[PDB]
Amino acid sequence: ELPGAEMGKVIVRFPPEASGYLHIGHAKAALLNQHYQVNFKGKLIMRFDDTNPEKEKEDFEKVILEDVAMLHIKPDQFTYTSDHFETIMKYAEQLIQEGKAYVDDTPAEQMKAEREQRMESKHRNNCVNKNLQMWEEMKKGTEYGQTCCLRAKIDMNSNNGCMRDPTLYRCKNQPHPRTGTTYKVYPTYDFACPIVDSIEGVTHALRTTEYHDRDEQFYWIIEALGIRKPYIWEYSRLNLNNTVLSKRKLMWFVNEGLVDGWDDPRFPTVRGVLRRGMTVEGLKQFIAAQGSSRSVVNMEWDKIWSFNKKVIDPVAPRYTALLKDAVVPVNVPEAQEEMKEVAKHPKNADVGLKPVWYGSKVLIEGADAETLTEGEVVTFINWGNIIITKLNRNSSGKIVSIDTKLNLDNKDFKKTTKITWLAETPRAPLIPTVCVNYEHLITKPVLGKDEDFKQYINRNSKQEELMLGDPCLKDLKKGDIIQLQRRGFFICDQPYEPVSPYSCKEAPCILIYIPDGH
Amino acid sequence: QSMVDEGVAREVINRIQKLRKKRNLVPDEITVYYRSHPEGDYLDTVIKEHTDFIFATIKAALKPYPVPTSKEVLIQETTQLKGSELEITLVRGGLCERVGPACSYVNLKVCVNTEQDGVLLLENPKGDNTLNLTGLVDAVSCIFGLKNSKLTVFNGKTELINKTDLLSLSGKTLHVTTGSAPALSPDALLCQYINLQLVNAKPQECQKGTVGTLLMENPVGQNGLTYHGLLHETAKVFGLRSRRLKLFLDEAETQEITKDISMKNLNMKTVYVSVIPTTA
Repeated sequence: ELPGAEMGKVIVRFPPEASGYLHIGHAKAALLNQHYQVNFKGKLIMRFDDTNPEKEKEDFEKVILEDVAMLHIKPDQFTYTSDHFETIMKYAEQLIQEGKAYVDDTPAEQMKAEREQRMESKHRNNCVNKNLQMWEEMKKGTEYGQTCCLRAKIDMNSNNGCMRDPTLYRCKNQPHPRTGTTYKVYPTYDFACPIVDSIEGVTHALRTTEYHDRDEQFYWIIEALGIRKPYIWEYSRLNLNNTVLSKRKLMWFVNEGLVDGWDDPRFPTVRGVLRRGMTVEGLKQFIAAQGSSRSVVNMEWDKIWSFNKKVIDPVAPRYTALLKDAVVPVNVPEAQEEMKEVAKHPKNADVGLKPVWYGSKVLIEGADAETLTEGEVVTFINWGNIIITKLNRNSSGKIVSIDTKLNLDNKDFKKTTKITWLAETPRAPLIPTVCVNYEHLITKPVLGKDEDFKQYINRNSKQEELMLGDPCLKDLKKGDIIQLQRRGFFICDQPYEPVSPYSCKEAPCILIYIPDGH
Repeated sequence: QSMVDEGVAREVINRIQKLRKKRNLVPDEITVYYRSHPEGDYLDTVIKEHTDFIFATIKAALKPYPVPTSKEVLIQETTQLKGSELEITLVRGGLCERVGPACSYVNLKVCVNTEQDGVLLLENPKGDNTLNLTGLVDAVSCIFGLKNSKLTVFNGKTELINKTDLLSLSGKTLHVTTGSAPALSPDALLCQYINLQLVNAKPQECQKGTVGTLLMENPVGQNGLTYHGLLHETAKVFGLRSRRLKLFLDEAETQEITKDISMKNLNMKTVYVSVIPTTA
C-alpha cells in the first residue's frame, strides 16, 4: 500500500528511457505503477525520458509503446521530459542566481577525481555573475561552454556520492529529436526527474531500491527549488536467477548469435517472456503477491511460472501430440471410423468440445508401447478400455506393431494405464508439429560479485522435437495456449500451414513448452 | 598490328580502372558493362576479341549492354576512342550464374477434368521431408485442386506403388489421372524456380539441409510468387519463420533482393539467404 494515498488523487508515472526493449524488470515497475493507479482510481503518466538527445531514438519509442500495450497498461497521459525543457532551464537559472548552482569547466576525469576525494573544485565559490557568464557560454553552445557543466552546490563532504555537487546540466551541440536545436543545453536525469514529477503532479514516484542514494538528492532539488514534493516509494529490484538484465550483457547474446534477437523466448524481455507463454495475468498476479517489498531477494523463475500455471490451467484446451520418431501402430480391428465430440478440458465445461476420430488404425507413443503387457486392459484416453492381445516385435525385439481387442463395456478406470493415441485416417490427417523446449542461458543461478556470466553460458538452450499432432492443431493461431496431454502446457509460436505450391511442403505447428513451476 | 590492337584494348582497360578509382572502389566484386556505339566497328571488335585479356587484368567480368534493370549503377562514363563512342557502366556484385534445381523434382501432367502442368519438389530443403507416393498424391490434391478421386500416378506407363522410390525418378515427368495410363516427357522444369542457399545460420524446425528450391508458379501460370511470398516461403523452407531474413543475389551479400525486384528475373538463379538478429 501507499502512504499519503487518497482515492482518486493518486498520480503515478512510468518513465522508461527508449534506449531499448522493456524487460521483466521494467515490466514489474509498470505493473506496480498500474496496480496503484487501478486500486486508487488515479492517473498513470507514461513519460518518455528524453533528456539525452543521444541515448534515445524514435526507434525504441515505438517498441516501448508496444511492450506497454502488450502488458495491457493504459496510461492516462503520455508525456516527454523534453516537454518541460523550458521550465527546467528556468529552474536551473533560479539556482544559479541563488548561489545554489555553479558552472564548472574542470575536465570530467579530474572532476570525478575531486568528487571522489571530497575536494571542492576551483569554481565552487564563483560569484553569481561569473556563473551566469559561463552559463551563457553553455546556452550559446560555444566551444568553451561545451566543456562546462552546471553543478548543484550541495556538499562535497557527504557520504552520499550523489550529494557531492552533482551535474545538473551539460552542453551538447547535439540537435534534439523533439526540440531540434532550440537547446544546446540539456539537463541530467538526476535534475530533470524531481522537477518533472513535481510539474506533472506525481504524488508517488516509484523507484527501485537501487535509487535510494538519489532520494536524498531528489529531495534537495525539490526543496532548493521550493516546489511540490512528490513522495518516493521504493520497491525491490527484480533479481531473477540464471538471468541478466543489463542491456550491455543481453546485447552480447544477440551479437554472439546465441539468441534469435530481442524477442527470443529465452530473453527476459517482455516480448521474449510473453513468447515463452507467460500471460499478463500470470505476471500481474506475481507482482501483486509480493507488491511493494524492499528486500532484494534472489527470485526464482519457477515462482513466476507457478502463478502463470494457475492462470492457464483452467482454460487451456487439452490436445494430443505423439513423438513422431517413436510412434507404434496399433490395430483395433473391431472399431469403425467415426467421430465423437469430447470435452476439451477435464474440469471446466466452459472450454467446450473437441472432435475425436476413431478407427482401426491408431498410433501410440513408443515409450508407452514398451510398458505394455499382453492381455493388459489399457484405457485409450477419450475412447475406453482396450485389451492388448499381441505385441509384435521384429528380429531385434523392438515392438513394431500392436494388436488389440475392444473392451468398451468394461468401464473400470481405477488401475488401468491411460495412454494418449491418435487415429490414422484420411478424414482427419495428423498435423506435423514441432515442440520447442528452452533452457536458461546461464547455467549458474546466482553469480557472485566479480563473477562473469560469460563463463556460464548454456550452449544447448534450445531443443526441438518432431511430433504428430492432434488434427485440431491445424487451427491454432500464434499465441494460443494449449495443453498437450501428458506433456504440459504449450503456446503456439507459428501456426500450421498447408502444402505450399512453391515449396511443396506443409509448415508445422510450432509449440513452445511453457515452464509450469517444476 | 595485334600489338596495336592490344594497346587499344589496354586503353579501354585503363579507362575502366580509372573509373574504379573514381568511386573509391578497391578490389570489391563488380561487373563492367560496355557499349561501343559504332557497332562492330574497330573499337567494338578490339574489346570483344580481347575480352579474356581485359577480364584477366580487370578482375571483374566484362559483358555488353544492356545493364540489368535490377543492378545499381556505380558509374556510367561515355568517352571516345579510335573513332567509336565507348560507354562503360560499373555495377555492384559479380554475375548471376543460372543453375539447375537443387532438390529432386518431378514434372507433372495432371489429366482429370483439362491437362495441367506443374512440378512437385520431392524434398525441401534438400535431404529433408522426402516424399511418399501417398505424400505426393496429397500434395497434388492441394496444389491442383483435386480430391483423392481414384487418383493414380503413372511413371510413363507403369503405375506407381506405395513402395516406388520417388527420388529415383527425380528428373522424370509423371502423369496424374483418374485410373487410366496415358499415351505420350519434357526436360526443363515446367515452372520457373529459384534455388536457396542458407549462408548465415542453420535450419530449424528439425529441418537439416541448407539448400532448397522454390517454384515460382504451380500449376504453370497459376499462383505467381510475390516478393513478400518469397520471404515467407524462404522462411518456411528452412524453418526460420520467427527470424528476420535478407535475400541476396550474390554470396558476397551486396545485391540485396528488394521489394521492387521483378520476380521473373530470379528464375533459375540461386538466392542467398541470410539470417539477421531481430532488433528494432
